[PDB]
Amino acid sequence: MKHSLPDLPYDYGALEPHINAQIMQLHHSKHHAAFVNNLNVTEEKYQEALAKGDVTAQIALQPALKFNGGGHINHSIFWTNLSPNGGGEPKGELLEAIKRDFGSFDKFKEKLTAASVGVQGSGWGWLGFNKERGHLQIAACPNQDPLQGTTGLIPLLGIDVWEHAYYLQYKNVRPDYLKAIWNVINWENVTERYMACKK
Amino acid sequence: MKHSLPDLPYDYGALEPHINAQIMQLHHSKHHAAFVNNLNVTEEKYQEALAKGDVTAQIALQPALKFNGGGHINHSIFWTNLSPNGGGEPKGELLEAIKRDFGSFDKFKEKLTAASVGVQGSGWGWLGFNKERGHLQIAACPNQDPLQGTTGLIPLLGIDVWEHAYYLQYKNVRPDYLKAIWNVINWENVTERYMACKK
Ligand SMILES: [Mn+2]
Ligand SMILES: [Mn+2]
Repeated sequence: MKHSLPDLPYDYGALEPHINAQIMQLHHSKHHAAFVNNLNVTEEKYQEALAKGDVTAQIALQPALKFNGGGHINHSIFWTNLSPNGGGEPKGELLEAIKRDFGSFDKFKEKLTAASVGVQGSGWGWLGFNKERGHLQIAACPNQDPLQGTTGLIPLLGIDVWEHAYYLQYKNVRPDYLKAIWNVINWENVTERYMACKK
Repeated sequence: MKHSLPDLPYDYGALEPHINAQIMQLHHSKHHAAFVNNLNVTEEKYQEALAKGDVTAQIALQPALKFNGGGHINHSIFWTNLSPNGGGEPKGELLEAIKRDFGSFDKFKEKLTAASVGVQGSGWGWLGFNKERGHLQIAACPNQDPLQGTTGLIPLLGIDVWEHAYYLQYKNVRPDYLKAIWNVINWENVTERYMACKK
């Protein structure tokens, strides 16, 4: 089983005017592509070190594995969290849970925006599901640290706040990026991930 | 392979009165044993995750691997750094390097003691060799984080400043433990590690 770069499910310009084609092309075809390849390189190095019982080599490889492995996990989710058919508000059981756990959909938006804007440096904001508590939970992660691998929460919706995700279009003004991205959220996909947690 | 607890190179009471037999027996047969057992469990989980390509599981296993893997690496070195015939000062090229890089043996002791006393929480102090710079270097490490795996420095002499290493005998007074341990340093072993660094 070798990881592979997934195709983007839509045209590079499908998210205009909210996210321009230049960002989408660079973010997918350059940034994500590097993560998959570097993840595969690290896994092959780790397999060799593991078979030899070289614990020092295993530990030295952990930063590259989390960085590149998280990069592959996060971006693969991110593309599915967006869609030209997205935007608006969710419906059904997910909307009920958002209202129950955050008060309202608008309050949820404020909390996830605050967590995403609040990331100092590189990282991600996540809406997740806490399996043990059986409810939604917002968390932020640094760099490419993935939500489930580092927190156990199941990712539902991720907002990439790496500068490369918005800088070409919005420059330093990250809040302008957060406003635009709500128009392309694929709530159908987020619902599928949420419903997969409930049985 | 499967990691195994190495035999101690001497009796548990060989370091009296500086480190008592109760500490040595607990530290080796309980603390270190747990690291080996848990390290083997974590390595087996990682092998399974690698074959399935489960990157999330790999990343979730990193804390146990570094903690237990570092514990096995670190403690195995610590036992060899001590000897009932130890103490005093080194000789030959190692003493020359200590004088060159730290000024004198006494100044080296002050610096490594300060770094070891300066550890806030659990961790380790290390004298290492920087291969790229070709000289000695003092560093501190948190928890069981190993020197080479996390810094690239080759370990020469390690001082375990975890509370379990000295609390039974010295209680909260870590400086008394740090002073006593110099009497049992196996400079012969540290010298072997140093010469292994040089061609
Ligand atoms: Mn990105
Ligand atoms: Mn210890």
